[PDB]
Amino acid sequence: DKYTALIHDENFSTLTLNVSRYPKSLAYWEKLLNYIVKASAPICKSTEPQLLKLIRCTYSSMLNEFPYLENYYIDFALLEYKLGNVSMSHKIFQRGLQAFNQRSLLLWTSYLKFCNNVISHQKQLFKKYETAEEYVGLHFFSGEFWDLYLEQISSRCTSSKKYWNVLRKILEIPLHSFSKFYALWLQRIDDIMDLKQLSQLTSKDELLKKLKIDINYSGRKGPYLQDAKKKLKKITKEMYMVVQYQVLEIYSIFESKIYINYYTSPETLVSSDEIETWIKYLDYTITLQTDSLTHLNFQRALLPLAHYDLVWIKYSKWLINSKNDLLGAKNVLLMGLKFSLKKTEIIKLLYSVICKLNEYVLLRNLLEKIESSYSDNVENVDDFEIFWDYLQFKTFCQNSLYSSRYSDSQSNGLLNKELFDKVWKRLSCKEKKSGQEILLNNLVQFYSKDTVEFVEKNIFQKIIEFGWEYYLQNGMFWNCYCRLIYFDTSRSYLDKRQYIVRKIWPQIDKKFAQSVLPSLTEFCESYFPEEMDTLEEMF
Amino acid sequence: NHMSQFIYPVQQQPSLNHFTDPNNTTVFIGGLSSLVTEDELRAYFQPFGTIVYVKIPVGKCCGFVQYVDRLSAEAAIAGMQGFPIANSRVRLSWGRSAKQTALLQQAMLSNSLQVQQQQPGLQQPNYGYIPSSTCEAPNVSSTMLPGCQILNYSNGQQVIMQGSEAVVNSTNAMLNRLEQGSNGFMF
Amino acid sequence: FDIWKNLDRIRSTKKNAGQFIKGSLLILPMRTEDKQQFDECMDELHKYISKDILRCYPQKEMLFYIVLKDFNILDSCFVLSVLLAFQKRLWMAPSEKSYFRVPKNINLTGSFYLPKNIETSSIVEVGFNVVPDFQQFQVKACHVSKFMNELSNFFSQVEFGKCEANVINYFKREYNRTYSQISLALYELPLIGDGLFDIKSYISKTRPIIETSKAQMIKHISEMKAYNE
Amino acid sequence: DIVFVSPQLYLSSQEGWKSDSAKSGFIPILKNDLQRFQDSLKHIVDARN
Amino acid sequence: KVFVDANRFDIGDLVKASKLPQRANSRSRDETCESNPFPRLNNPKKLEPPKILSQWSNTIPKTSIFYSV
Amino acid sequence: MNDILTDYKTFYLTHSNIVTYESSIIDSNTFDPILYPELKMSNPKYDPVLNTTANVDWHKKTEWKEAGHIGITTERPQISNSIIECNSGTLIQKPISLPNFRNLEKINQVKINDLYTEEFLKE
Repeated sequence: DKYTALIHDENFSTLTLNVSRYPKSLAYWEKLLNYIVKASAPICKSTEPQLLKLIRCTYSSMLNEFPYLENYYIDFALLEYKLGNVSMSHKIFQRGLQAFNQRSLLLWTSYLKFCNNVISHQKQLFKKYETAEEYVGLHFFSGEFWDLYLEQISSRCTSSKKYWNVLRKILEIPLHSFSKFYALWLQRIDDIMDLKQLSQLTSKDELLKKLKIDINYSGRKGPYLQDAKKKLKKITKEMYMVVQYQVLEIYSIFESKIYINYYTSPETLVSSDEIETWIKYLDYTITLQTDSLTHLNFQRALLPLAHYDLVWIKYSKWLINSKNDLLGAKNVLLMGLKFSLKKTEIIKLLYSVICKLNEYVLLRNLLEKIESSYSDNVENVDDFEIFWDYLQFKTFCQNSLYSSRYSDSQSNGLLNKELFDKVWKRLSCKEKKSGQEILLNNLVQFYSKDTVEFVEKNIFQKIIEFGWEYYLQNGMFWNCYCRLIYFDTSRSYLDKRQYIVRKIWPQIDKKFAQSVLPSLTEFCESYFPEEMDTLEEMF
Repeated sequence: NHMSQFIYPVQQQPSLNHFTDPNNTTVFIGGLSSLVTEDELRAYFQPFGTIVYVKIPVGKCCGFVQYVDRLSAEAAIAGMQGFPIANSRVRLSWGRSAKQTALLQQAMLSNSLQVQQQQPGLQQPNYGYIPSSTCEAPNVSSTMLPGCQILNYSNGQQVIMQGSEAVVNSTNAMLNRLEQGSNGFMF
Repeated sequence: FDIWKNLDRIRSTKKNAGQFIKGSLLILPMRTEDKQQFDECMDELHKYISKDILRCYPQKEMLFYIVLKDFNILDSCFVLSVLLAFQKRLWMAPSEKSYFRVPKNINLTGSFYLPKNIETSSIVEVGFNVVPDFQQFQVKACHVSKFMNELSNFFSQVEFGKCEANVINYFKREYNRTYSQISLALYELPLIGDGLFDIKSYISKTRPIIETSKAQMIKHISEMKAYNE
Repeated sequence: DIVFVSPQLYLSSQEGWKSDSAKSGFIPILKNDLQRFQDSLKHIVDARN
Repeated sequence: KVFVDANRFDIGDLVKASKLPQRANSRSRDETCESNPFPRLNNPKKLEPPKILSQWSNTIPKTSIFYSV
Repeated sequence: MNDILTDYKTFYLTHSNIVTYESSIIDSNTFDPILYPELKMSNPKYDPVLNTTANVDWHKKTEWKEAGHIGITTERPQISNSIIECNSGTLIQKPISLPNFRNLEKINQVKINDLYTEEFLKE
């Protein structure tokens, strides 16, 4: 049969194994799919169910890897529709609309187009359009959406009330094509043959008050109605003034600069000017203070570049401050963890959002998740920002868990059997791992008796005994080992300076001096001008 | 069927001054104290983006700065407006650079033309650059993936930014700037 | 700041808080590290709620789903005030260990779920909710007595009903899925290099154009130098 | 006939990287190639070790 | 697979039988992302400006805010 | 400022705990030592102000007058009562009132205080 003839082919094995080896390419997915479709080409109900199960699972498994592909949710829906079950088509349209958080123009337009044919019960059908309207209605290109909706009223509705009702709303929206709908409005004003039909525009009171025209007027009506059409066309000309201004600004500044409105792939790069125009377009949209159009223009901006973390951070910021919604910001950063490749800034800002939200079990859980990613070695990671952001928020947790061991009530932040072994394992790698001194500088921050003794003996002493060359040639090491003794509150000045000079300094080897002197002079120049000479005589 | 219902809108050009120039970067910062150095002003305008600096006039109590990208410039104008430097509320807006300033001042005496010349563009595609981003310090073979910042500028050399080393370098200079800043060496 | 006197006070002034809302469903998930600590608090909580109005669904792979349905407003005032304080107590005052007594200087925070169909300040609805068919509400930091008043004023407005029977099972499905995705996302974090991307062809494609984008930058630096000086 | 594989769950050391039934994110591969597939990833694991 | 409308599923098969008898006298579906990897290399035209009514064409703001080339 | 905020964020995470933390937010104003430095970093004048009346006084603010173009304050026409917030399902109840406008005379009026010319070139 055709199925087994497809399995034993070499191209299926090669294309498949490429996909499973390289998941995020999307080039191998689309070849695997385009091939398995073409093998099935008489795709109608006759073809055997094993093959349909494979091709279907191939679509559904591809759309999970790339949650933004509009033409593929559409295409898989159409496959299910040609195959003869519309319920599966509905469901996976719902799935695509849910992947975009209910705002994508193409899935709503291509969805409702499908919905016109397969759904009776006019009321529900219109509820689909009212649901689409409150989401994607204000999209700059959404006019063609409205062209559907108006097209569906005039065919369905005998009353014509709802057509005036909706078209009146379309007049106030700064779409890309506003003029198309202004022509329909002006024409429908032109076709009004009676005073009674002017109540369709607005009610009886606002016409007699604002424009001072009466529907009940009794007399020679014709010239009065001709005056009324002029008085009605003037204000529509004014609405045309405002909305034209807005559209021409939005196009002339932003929308004209945006050349790519679609997702492409995780391997796509976008131009810098396009980034800049998305940023400024989002600031402008925020300034308009229209929440629907604001979330829309974030989700609109999000699919062109989803993988940077750039628009994710901002879209968490405007929602954490302007709207003052902290949970919504957490949820934005969580959905940003999936698409964004860099993930470091999002996970730092996410640690902060979770801290302020006062969910500690969720943050500590997520630290367990990120340490489980590396197989419980975060200390061996190449990229330092992950280990550092992990280590300081981990510290903030174990301060709360375990009561402080040390006198003066100082919590033990970075000195603990769990974390100090992590730090020391990070330090034992020396030149190979990047962080180094940054991790060391924060070991000087304790400022007490017990902890200056602890950090004195357990690192700065052992590191001398093992005698590693990288840490001894370094001036930051000796500078920090001076600043650790020098800021102690237990020591007086005499034993402090005498301890630094009589012990700390002579432990430096004279061959290291050339590297050690510049950084260790900066400590002595500021704090110890008196003993500056005995420093120079040593080296 | 001669005339048509719709046309594309045609619109006039606004004379090209330094206020209508979409490429303008340099921000004129007026109302300074003239007790301030230029390295202090750099400290103010550094975090908003990478700077190609121009000059601070002497005795004129107004300076100006120039960034690489306009997004950083606007982020600096909106970021600092009315922000006191040495107890003087600062008033800053758009302004040109030094050479175009010379070309203007020669015209101010002779009151002839004052024909502006807009700043040069970046010839835009660029897929590697992310505007309003700084390389905090200086072998790199990267993946060139979208999330990371591929190219960048140096305080005039285009450098490839290593995402791992950039954070540890920036934090290193951060912890140095505190110790030198407290004792008076850096300001 | 004791829950019983405050619950009687809200019994008095709430204008008929006794009756239960039709088709009423409330879902609060929570995670606790100590199962032995939470099992006794919930066990002591089931005494007055008669197990029909409140049910605890554990999820094992610690995460508990707290489902509270067919409830009067005065009942949710009681339960949410118990649980939201028990969640903070582990970090705040582990020595307290009195379930119904809220220790001083603890502000109640958290989030709860309601069905997407509800018909309508400390308690706020969030924009951009994750779980598709449901809506989550934030409770901003508040004193307990303030929380009773805000919540009692909140459930007076909401009028909702007509939910499918097993919907809780749908909530489990969605909620487990969303965090499965972010866990799978954190497991993709270290392996970004070369593992799933096929970087060889990607570098072969992007390197020549990135070199040109660099040439245009080193061109723009000189082209700007000629403009400034 | 066909096995369903999750290279993410496999490289992350998690248990369920494969199953016979269709699940949301897995890629269908030929069963005999499964062993072969493991080979293709081993060097990646070898880089992490 | 979507906007070409000849190669679709719902409307795809019908267009073939809708082709005229063609008595006397393309965009295949197989395309992938691998073609046109960078959508902008001097390829695209910028988006066409929004139209305007011929009647009210004098309503337009006279001058732009910025200098276009 | 970025330096004190970042270094103090790290210092606070390392040397403090939660019991000290959650007691440290008044909540009259929104302030947290973990999160607030992250919002305040590039913004010197950031004020965490929660007010509903900023909605009433809106559109007279310079951020509204310059939005898509900075330094240049245009006066932009707008419809006083705008329907684009109300869904079309909620419009069919009552007939929609006629649009009330504002700022419609100033469409061509675009003003700039030129701060480069008059305080520098003019001296």
